Amino acid sequence: SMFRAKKLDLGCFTNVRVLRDHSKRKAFLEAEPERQALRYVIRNTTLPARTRAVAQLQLTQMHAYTRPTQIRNRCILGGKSRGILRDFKMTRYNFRMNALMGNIPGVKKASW
Amino acid sequence: DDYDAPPTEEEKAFLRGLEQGKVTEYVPKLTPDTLLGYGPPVATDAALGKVESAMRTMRILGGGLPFNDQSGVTSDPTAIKHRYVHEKKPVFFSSVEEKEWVRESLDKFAVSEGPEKKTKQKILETSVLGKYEEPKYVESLTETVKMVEKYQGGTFSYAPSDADKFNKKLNQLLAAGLP
Amino acid sequence: SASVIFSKYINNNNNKLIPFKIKNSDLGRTRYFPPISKEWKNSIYVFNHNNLKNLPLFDININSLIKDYFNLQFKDKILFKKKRLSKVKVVSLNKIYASKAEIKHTNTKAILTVYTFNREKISLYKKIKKLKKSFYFVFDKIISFSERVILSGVPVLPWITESHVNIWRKIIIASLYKELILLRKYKLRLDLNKYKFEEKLLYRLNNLIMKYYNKKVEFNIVNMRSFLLNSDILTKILALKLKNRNARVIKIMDVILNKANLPKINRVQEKASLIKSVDWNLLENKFKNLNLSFILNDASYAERNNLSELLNKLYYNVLLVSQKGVWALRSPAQPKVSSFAKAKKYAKIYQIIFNSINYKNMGGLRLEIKGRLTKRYRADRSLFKVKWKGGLKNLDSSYKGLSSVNMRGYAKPNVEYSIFTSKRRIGAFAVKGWVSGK
Amino acid sequence: EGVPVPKREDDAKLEFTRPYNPGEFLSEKLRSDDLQDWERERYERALTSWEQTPDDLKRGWSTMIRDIEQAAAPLRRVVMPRRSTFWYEEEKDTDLITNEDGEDDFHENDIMSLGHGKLEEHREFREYARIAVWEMPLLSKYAKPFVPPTSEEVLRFRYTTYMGEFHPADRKVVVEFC
Amino acid sequence: IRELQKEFGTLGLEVDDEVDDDRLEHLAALRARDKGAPKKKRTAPS
Amino acid sequence: EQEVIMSRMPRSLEALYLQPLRREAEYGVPSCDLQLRSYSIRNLEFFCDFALRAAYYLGLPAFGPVPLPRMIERWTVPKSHFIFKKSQENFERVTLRRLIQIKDGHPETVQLWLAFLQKHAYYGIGMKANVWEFSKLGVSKAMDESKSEVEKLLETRWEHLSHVSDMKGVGNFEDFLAKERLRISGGR
Amino acid sequence: RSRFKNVRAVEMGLTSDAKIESFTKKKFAEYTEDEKAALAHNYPAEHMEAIEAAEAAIDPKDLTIQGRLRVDPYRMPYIDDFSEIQPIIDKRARRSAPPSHKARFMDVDEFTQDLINWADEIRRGTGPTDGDILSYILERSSMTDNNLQANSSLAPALPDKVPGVEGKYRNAIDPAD
RNA sequence: GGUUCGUUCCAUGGAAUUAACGUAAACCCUUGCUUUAUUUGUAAAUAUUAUAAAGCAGUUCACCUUUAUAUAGGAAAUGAU
Ligand SMILES: [K+]
Ligand SMILES: [K+]
Ligand SMILES: [Mg+2]
Ligand SMILES: [Mg+2]
Ligand SMILES: [Mg+2]
Repeated sequence: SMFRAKKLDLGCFTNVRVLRDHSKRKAFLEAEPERQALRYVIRNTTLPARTRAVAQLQLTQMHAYTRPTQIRNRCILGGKSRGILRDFKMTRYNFRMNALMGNIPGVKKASW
Repeated sequence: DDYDAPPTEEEKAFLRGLEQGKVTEYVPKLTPDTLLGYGPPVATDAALGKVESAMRTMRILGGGLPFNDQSGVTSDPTAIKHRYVHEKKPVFFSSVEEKEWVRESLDKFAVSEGPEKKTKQKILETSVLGKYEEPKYVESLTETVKMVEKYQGGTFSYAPSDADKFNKKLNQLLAAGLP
Repeated sequence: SASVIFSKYINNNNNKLIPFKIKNSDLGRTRYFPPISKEWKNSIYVFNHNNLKNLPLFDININSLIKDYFNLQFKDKILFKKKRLSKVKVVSLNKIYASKAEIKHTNTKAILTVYTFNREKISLYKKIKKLKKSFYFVFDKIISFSERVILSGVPVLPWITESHVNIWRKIIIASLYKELILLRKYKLRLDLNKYKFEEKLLYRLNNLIMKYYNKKVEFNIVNMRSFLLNSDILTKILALKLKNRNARVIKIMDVILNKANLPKINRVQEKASLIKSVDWNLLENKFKNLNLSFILNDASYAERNNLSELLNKLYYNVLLVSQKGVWALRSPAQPKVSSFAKAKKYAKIYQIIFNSINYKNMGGLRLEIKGRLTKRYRADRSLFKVKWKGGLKNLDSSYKGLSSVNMRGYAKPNVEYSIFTSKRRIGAFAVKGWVSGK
Repeated sequence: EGVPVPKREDDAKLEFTRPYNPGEFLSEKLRSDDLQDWERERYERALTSWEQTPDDLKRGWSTMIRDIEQAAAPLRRVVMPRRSTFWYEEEKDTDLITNEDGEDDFHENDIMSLGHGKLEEHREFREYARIAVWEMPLLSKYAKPFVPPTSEEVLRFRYTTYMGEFHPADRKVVVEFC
Repeated sequence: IRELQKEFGTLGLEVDDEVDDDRLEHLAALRARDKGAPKKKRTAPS
Repeated sequence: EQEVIMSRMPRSLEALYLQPLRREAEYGVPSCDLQLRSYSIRNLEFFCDFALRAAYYLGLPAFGPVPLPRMIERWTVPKSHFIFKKSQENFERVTLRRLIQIKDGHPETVQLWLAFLQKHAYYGIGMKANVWEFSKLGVSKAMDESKSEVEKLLETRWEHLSHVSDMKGVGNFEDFLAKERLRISGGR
Repeated sequence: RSRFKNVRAVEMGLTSDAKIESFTKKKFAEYTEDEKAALAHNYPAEHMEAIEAAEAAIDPKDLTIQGRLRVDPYRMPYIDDFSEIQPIIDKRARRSAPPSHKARFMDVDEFTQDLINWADEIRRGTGPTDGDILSYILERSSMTDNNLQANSSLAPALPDKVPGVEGKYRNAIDPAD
């Protein structure tokens, strides 16, 4: 909740989980170097055993929004998360209807 | 009695000039200056390529808009005044005519005639001269800080600010794991 | 000497020489290549695909932004219109109808195309044109009658300052207030309709749309004469008509179809096929050896060496007066133009360009309405009406047998399909519309 | 706050409520209600000139404004919509209501949208043909001939450009020497 | 549209928000038949 | 006051109705590799001829257009937004591309060519050029000695940028460009 | 070695190099002093500098060894100098001045002054004519921009009778109804 | 009533004449051929794999059989292709 911006900054299809996944992408952008350091100290077997156990405990106290595995692409037209095409940021269905209308550049009905 | 006379031949001939258009002139003009700003920002030995990489660095500071010297001279003075006054960031004008249009359209709004000296040197240093910081070679592996700089300095993925967030946390862990 | 590495890129010279072969097989005429911007709304290719995944969404934001920009109108307090208070939502059709935008992207700018049907000018221009011509002739006399009296003594000048001109202007307004307002009421309403297509107001909209693509946007607004030559404009007019509770659905469709005139056609010749025969007039079959050496080396006719003479016998030259063999040029601030630009006659040029354009004439029309369109406020079954006039077929291929280029892999190049969704007080309904070109 | 209420406090107050003549107009202005002292002399001197005019000229002015009133008569007439009208069926703006006669007829002066795409495609061909005939020849005045590399030119650098695009791979420089 | 109304509102131009104007008209109809939303409670249930 | 019968039209106008002429390369060393791309062919096939003409006037011997293997991305999506999976349909996005290779061309003249194509670029086409140039050893010295030469050519171009004295919104100059170049390119 | 083939040059009899020159001087001869002067008298200076530079760039020896005819589907279907900008077949020209962001619509007071200033502008060559009142409703500005004739983005209109469209339609609705 | 892969085509009916959609045609891949282009693909090369833009091609010609004389069909590794 503390990561949810008090002023909406989304211009696409807004949703409960769309706004929740956008707040996770910004939290990780600010903590990637700091999170990449803890992951580097945990794997460096040359550092003291205490330095690795400390860096290992701090990485557990990080907020869930900071974890990059939480990020899941969603549809910018329907807010779904299942069947999203990375090249278009939409579900397989929305891609079809827009591809036939000509809204997606270059796409073409395949026949061969 | 409500009758509207059809358009006369004189009126029709007048509408054509507006809708269809008239026979205007066209003066061919092509010099390296008219092409300057569109060239390839390559770091070649030819000065033409280096002068284009220094202009590309001015467009990045000015907002990042392409070089368009053929699509008018208009702009948004309200947004250029805020960026120039309240944000204190540079502004890039594709032509002198676009600079004078922002002046005469804002009530007593003055812009600087070119950048400052310190800003001209910062541009030529990295974009043209390309003065870098050679990542030194680390022999021993136990040198954590010296080895991290080696990697951070050998990739444009880590920006000067990202390398700070990393080193801040790193130094905090190394110091917190000692007797 | 030369560098060693410079020689490592010279030995690798296995280039295949251009043979300049002669054609011994008859060639047919190429297909009709329809415009490229009509396949996808955005005619774009970017090497970094991060500038391409948001266009489908910006299309909706820009469309709603252009729709509201052409609907701009003065505040009733600016023209002294005396707004009649009515909470009811007005449904005005005499406005500018815009279609979905088509953008031509580059790495420098974007050209935005939108077909408009200006119905507000059809009424404003005629209304203001009713003002008798004497109004302007009589007004000119008040300017001379008032200068000989107010700006003069006993019944521009050096002893006439500007302070007196101010008082002299209010006297004319004091007597012609109720009249100058009427003229100003129609003058501004017409100019606003005129500036929407000019840079006086299009430069403000560009600043709004420039925030999406990050490039200066050039406009290519096309003016449509009839609202039936575009499905986007057609499906919206019919939609605004059906939104009224008392709208006669089946009747509003017939009045629109009745306005769609189809060209006279011979159903036999129209459906008759084409026999495959060599066209010896084509520039490819005329000269089977395109090399100027053989063509000009007195092949058949003598002293046609001049390349200009050869081209004049193949293309329609505009500079020539007689139309062949004569380019007599006169021999011994104003606009910089040639001394014969006015002599040039583009009479047959227009006939060549527009004859090389297919799908010009309207030859098909189909309207479909579906949804809740009843009159009473209750749960009732859906409704679906269909009306059509003409055919949506591609004649050049279905009958003549010529090869066509289908858009997006499946769609026909001559049909335009658009859908408009609205809602009554009882539910939603859609209006689908097709329009084909012969 | 609360349930929204309408905004009916919108109206433009007309300056003059009735047609004033130069005499009556100046009288109300010279009434000394709100005006500068030195400015009151200008209106005063103006009123003296008007009253000095003969009655015949004053009569002409009065009849002149009535001629303009009749000239603007057909412009403020409330046109009645046609019985079976199509565009003014529910138009509440009496200003745009016209006869509607011959407003939808086709004068054979326009092609379909699909045709306008092939027409604009020609205007672009001429724009390029105009450039290839008048601007291209000027490129030869600034061209330079190729000279083979000397013996000191041992390196061969490569720089990749995207022609006005920002691509992360436009920063690599490839060199190859023997 | 709000930023479009403010860009051209300085010239005396007006454009109706058919989207928001429709939302407000529907909410008014609900209150006419006593179907509107209740009063937002701002205290714990007690 | 006399009529002169012109024998022919200007060569600039006649050359517009002939196949684009090509200069002959003496050595045949590639100096540029322009790769054009688009989802259509009529704009790509046209601009290819327009580019070969500009290379002839600049004295650059061009080779092409070479049709490179078209790139085909395929997607198979269900026609329905729900259970009906037994019926799907195939989509694709074919990328048609060409290659114009220039040989024995002056480095600077190759840039005027690439500058001319970007100013008059055709809509719907992407471009990527690889420029090759020979140079001597000791590049560090060369790039420093060429500072005064570039400082003169920029004398009249500094008027483009303007900022308040001691711009504070930029902060760390090098970090600004790094994070602003990402915003301009959208992530990278 | 060359880039092309001489197979098409030996048939016409251009084996010798001297014989190739006789084919250019006789068929690709440059403009004479008279033609040059006569050609420079009709075109402006800027249009002539592009012709003098073309005849120097395109050498006649290339047109003889590789000069071919254009049969691609993008060639122009007619010959023309393309010197000027035509009304219909060319994109609308943009030769006007930029607008004024500080200018606003004219009120009742400013509207009259502009109308008066127009009565004097036309009364400087009775009263306004048809060509004057018509140029006042469509070409006179209504804003405080000093009568600016902005450059419009409206595509050029088509002829009053589009070839291929005219001569095929009959009005279904009769005005007498 | 015939014929056709086919409401295809022909003939005919003391009622027919026509329009739209599907169908057909056309389209994409593939096949032979012509021209174009030769890099990042090709040993060489006078151009022949590959790459890919456009154009041509079929049941076309030959042979056999054939109703109401109107519309056609057959033969399938030993006619051409
Ligand atoms: K090679
Ligand atoms: K092949
Ligand atoms: Mg309730
Ligand atoms: Mg029958
Ligand atoms: Mg089929």
